Amino acid sequence: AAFAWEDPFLLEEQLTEDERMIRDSAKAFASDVLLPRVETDPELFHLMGQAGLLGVTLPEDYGAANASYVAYGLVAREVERIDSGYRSMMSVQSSLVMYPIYAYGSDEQRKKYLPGLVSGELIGCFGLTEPDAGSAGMKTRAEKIDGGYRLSGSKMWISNSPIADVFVVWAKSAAHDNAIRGFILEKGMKGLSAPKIGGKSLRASITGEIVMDGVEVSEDAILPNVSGLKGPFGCLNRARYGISWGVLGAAEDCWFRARQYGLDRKQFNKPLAGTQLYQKKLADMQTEIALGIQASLRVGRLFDEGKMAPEMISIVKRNNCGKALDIARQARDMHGEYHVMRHAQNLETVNTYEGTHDVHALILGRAQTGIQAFF
Amino acid sequence: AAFAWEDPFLLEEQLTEDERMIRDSAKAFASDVLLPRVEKTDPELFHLMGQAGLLGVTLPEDYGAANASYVAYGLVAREVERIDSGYRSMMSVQSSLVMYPIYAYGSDEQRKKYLPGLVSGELIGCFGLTEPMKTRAEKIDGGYRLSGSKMWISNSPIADVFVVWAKSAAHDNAIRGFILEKGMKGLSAPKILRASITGEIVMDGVEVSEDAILPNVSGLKGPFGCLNRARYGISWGVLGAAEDCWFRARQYGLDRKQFNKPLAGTQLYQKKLADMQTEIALGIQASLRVGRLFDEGKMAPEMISIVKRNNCGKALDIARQARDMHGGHVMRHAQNLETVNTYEGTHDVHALILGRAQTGIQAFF
Amino acid sequence: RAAFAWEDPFLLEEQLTEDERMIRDSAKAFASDVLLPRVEKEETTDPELFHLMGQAGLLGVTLPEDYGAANASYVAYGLVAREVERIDSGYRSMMSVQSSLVMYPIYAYGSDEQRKKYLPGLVSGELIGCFGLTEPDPAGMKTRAEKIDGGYRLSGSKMWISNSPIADVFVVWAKSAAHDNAIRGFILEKGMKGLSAPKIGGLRASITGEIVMDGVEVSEDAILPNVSGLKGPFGCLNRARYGISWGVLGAAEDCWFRARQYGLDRKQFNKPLAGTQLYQKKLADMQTEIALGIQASLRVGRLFDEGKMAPEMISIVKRNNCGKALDIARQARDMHGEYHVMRHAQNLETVNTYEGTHDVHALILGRAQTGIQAFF
Amino acid sequence: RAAFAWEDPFLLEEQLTEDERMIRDSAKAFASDVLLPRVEDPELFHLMGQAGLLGVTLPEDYGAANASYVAYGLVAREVERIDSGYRSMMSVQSSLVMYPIYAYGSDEQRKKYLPGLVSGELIGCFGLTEPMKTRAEKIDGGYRLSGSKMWISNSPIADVFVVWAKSAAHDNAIRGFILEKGMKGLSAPKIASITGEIVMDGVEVSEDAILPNVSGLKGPFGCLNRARYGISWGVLGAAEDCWFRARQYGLDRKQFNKPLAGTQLYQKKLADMQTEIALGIQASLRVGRLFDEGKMAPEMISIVKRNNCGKALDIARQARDMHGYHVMRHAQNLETVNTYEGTHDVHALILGRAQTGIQAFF
Repeated sequence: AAFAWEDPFLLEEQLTEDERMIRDSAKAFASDVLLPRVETDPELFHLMGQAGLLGVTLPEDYGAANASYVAYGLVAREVERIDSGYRSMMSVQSSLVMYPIYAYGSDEQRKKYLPGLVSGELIGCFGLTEPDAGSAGMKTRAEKIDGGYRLSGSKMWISNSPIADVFVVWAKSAAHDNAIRGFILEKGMKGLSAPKIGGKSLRASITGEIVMDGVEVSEDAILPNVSGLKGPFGCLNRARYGISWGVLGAAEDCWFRARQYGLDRKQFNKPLAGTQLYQKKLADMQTEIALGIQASLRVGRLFDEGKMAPEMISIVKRNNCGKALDIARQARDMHGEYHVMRHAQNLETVNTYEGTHDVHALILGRAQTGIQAFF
Repeated sequence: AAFAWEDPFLLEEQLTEDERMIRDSAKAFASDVLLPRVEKTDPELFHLMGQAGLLGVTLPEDYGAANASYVAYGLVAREVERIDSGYRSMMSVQSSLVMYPIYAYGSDEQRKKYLPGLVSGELIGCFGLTEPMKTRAEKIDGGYRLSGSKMWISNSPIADVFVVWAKSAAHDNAIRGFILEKGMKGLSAPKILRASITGEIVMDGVEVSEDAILPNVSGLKGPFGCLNRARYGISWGVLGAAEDCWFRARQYGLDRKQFNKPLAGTQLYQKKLADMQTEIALGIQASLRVGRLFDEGKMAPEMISIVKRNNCGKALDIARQARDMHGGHVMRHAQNLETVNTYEGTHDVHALILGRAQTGIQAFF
Repeated sequence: RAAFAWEDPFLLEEQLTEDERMIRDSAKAFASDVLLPRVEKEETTDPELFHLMGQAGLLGVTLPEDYGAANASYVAYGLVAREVERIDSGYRSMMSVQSSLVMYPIYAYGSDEQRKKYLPGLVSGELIGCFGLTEPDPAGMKTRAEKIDGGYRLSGSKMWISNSPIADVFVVWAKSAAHDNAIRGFILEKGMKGLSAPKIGGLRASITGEIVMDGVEVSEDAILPNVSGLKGPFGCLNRARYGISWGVLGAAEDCWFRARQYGLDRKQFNKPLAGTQLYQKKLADMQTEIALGIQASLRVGRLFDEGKMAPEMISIVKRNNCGKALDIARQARDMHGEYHVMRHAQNLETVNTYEGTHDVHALILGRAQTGIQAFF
Repeated sequence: RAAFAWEDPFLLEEQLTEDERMIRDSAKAFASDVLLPRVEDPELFHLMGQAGLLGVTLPEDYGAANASYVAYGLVAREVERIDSGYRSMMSVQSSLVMYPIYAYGSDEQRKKYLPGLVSGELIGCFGLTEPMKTRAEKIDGGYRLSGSKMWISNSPIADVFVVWAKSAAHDNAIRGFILEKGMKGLSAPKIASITGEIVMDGVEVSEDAILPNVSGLKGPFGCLNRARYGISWGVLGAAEDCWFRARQYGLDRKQFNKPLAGTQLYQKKLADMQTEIALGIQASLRVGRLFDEGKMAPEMISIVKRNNCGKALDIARQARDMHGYHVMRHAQNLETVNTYEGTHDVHALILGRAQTGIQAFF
């Protein structure tokens, strides 16, 4: 019976036609547009959007693909296959910016921003973390004023803020009894600045601040349909879901390169991949990627059924980032060449962010036992 | 949203209603019948399993079988090995190594004669392949004469039915399957995990009629199909033992105090619990997918190497980790899984199978 | 090229004194001639084996010749454990208890009267001893010693005590009322009136029990004069753990050698198992980890003799060597895709657990680096 | 009770001689004054040489320190503690160039070349690996060498070239030859150190350019054996640096109002780092002592090179993963170091063959 080593459990037959088509467009884009680059740009967002690869889960009313969370996962996978930096562009734009505008925003808000964000003509950022640390009891405040709000505070380490047109900012809103509310800020607004931050960590990325020096907005700039940490965390959860898929694509790329390198490199008149030690490693890569894909797929399906719980995402994010990083390192060690080293460097960064390996462990730990072990 | 830590990915909602019933049935049996035995080798236990309807669950209702999925076969293995691997081992042999070749490769006569007795558990089978192949079957007037000795055969000393593989001279020395019965002349089966017995199959010119050969299979493909199905069952079964270990380690950690805090309130303990949950959840989705592929008629043996190698390894790691968490049933499971990781076949052999399927080069020698 | 012994990669043999090598050969002869025939035939308590070890001179090797002890180094003590656990952990456990938990405190903390009375019999193995610290509940110890006219009266219950039911000599730790409830050591004997040692319900050559003291009255000379506080018993434990760090290397080596020899004898595809890359890599790890473990235990042994041992050192070798040894026995077990490997592997699981777990020793080391306790 | 130094658990300090401790402290001061500002150049060879850190095991007759192999290791450790590139400079210069000149060379070859290599006024490189095809034809009054070596560390800045070639008339036996920068057929195009080729287009040398006291792979292998030994010591230095950084970082960053290093998970990792580093140090130390006793066997080097490179790389990786600049640098360095001079698996198969008598390479 037929066995596809590159697709052990036949993912291909678990996908809809739309999912396969949308992945194909993602793969063509990655090979034709992303790959030549790897062998930060606002035009690259516009290219991604025009390819229809931004906010794929959003309604056609905004020029989106109206696709499943599974399809979103497939897209991340095809893109991070090229580079995690490119996948990161999509995590921010789609899960951190368009999702909260769509899910928590008004129809006026949906109509103004989403079409521009989907196309990549508008660039967005997500302002939650503040200079203090990872400490949430945030200091950014939104004072109620005649006809709206006045925002004061600083967001720090914000992805794409120095090139953002759209700012989704979380702040304790006076007038909501200090509840955390989401606000949409635009680039030209008075007292709003997004300075870049120094230092070299991923490709195609830029980090900066959001400085709000008494930024005045009307009342329709607040996101009406959400309150509390539930809001930003919903975004983070969806980003992590996409990441759990993306790292599988980079993992695969390392696996395929490790395999091909071992077929191409000869020693004692046989390919390296003709030896047990080498084959054993290829077998472990194949296995872990196959397990990871089935888990993320399952989570995507639950997403679409509306039965996703954030703890599920902790499992696939922690497992897949861990396993993908291990695969990238093993692939690296099997050589001695560049692309495998690049994915590996990327995955070290990816494994760190959006909750560390150990933090997701303790989240799952608390969910099993009812006891928190964070402190 | 609701989260079930014991079923993170909601396996319960991926199963058919038929699958849910058979699992509930398997769960009731393991609890009402198996667990008391282990907590307080038997031909009567076969009859009990058969009477509970848990043997050859994938077989047609024509033989008194459940006519269920390969997924349902896995769920049964999982509920049974949850008590002990020995009880699951009984099923592996009977269902996948004995009933499967008789049904899949056999004639209507052979199906009608043997399967009902095997399904009910009134009849016991064994699988004769491995030797100390040299076993040969000479063509004789009106049938065959079998000579040779099979070794390390599960349940052979208590078996009524013998599925024996032999090079048939009447075919171009090709590997054929033959059904031998306990009362036959040249046939003897000397004895050599819980509820298990191994022995030999000694054939001193055992003469059988022409109706005793399985007509519809030839070559190593025949016995291999049986092993593959047994390995599929095992990949599901070890997850049940894995779960039992995970659940016990969790509960022990809630019950046992150290420094006026439960063990399970500590980071090191929780990380280990998180790993258990993760690997079992990954292993289940994998076995489930392979099971679904079985039913679609799309199983490739290399798929089984993936889930068998992975789930046996990860299940062994979990049982080992759970054992170490009992510092100061888990010992039973942990010891059992060490045996299970070893047989049909080892971790490294399945790795080299996958290695060869990826590269086109065999690395066994 | 230059000579290489795969069986001894770093030439331990040239790091040992002649006396250390002689006592090891002695331990090795005892293990093969007396212990090895036993493991090949289990759940039987046999008090005479203590006498056999003692007569072979393997009990209290670090102790003075005045008691008939070998007056050997702590390195030699380690070598003996290794030669002994190589056969079975239970037999090494006999010596840990007898030498480090019973003879060490009587010798180190006891009077000359106590040294003279108890040590010679314990060295020869005519007396069996046990060590009483742990209670069902070590600072909030409930076992107490009331001051009474002419001595002490001990009452309380010790739990999980090795060899207590076959023991003649009892080293018991208790809160002494007359010493403002400070923890003191007492030597109790088998015949005393309120003393019993019931076996507990449910390793080889090991027997566990309680020490029940129902008002056991002893004279004033039964207390260990030269020690107070937990420093005392903790000092005995540390020496036992040092011995284990060596011992597990013996069981690990036994597994390493059996996995190697099995791979040479068993053929597959008309080639030896040990001719394949995967099998040899496993052999490579065993050799590597055993050789590191030995240099570590040896160094600590040398620091013991210089009087420069610190307990954290022992946490390092005990945790590492128990862990690495268990992994070797497991890998050896799994490579036998049979009886002796399986026996060692089961033993090392228990050994890894007792006398401080892997995680416990990590947090001891963690605390020693950071000054922050992470236990609770 | 007795004192415990978590930074030095088995008291390495008390296992070293006075000379070894002094040479270590001198190496440490050098690395700190000179190397550390750089990580935060042909002249750098001269600086190292003036510090007396090149060819540390060699006789004082060449201006060398005449120290032990333990000291050589200690120096590598202090140097790689800053950066692996700088240790690699010493590995080549000391073990791949000066050693074969000293061990396999004529007295004339020693007197001519060694003082300059010791001082760092001369730079050497080691020519064995190719893209054996390099040959040395017998010619009237000497030899003619033809071929190209690739991935040779420091070849484009080298004054001295130790090249191995199949020498016709020996017959095609591997012999060692000393080549100089100014020579006719010699060119070294480039491809914290620098690699290039050694292109030999019929380079003609006299009969005194051959290393007389060696033949066969024993020659080049003795050199690699010594470099790898140095490496097994050096990576322990990058490893410690990562460990100390991980610890100090865990003490400095608070989370949930407690330092990270106050948690069990963080502490377990520190215990693993501490433990593996202590084991690696005791091993490399034992091997150094065996070198000095003249009892080194190459399989010993396989054990420590493979183990310490593997274990240091894991420590570096774990340290990086714990930083939720210098740790990232070491980690990238150690991955290359674990790759070169024999991979982990090759040393496993080297040890495997020595146990079984069976080769599993093919």
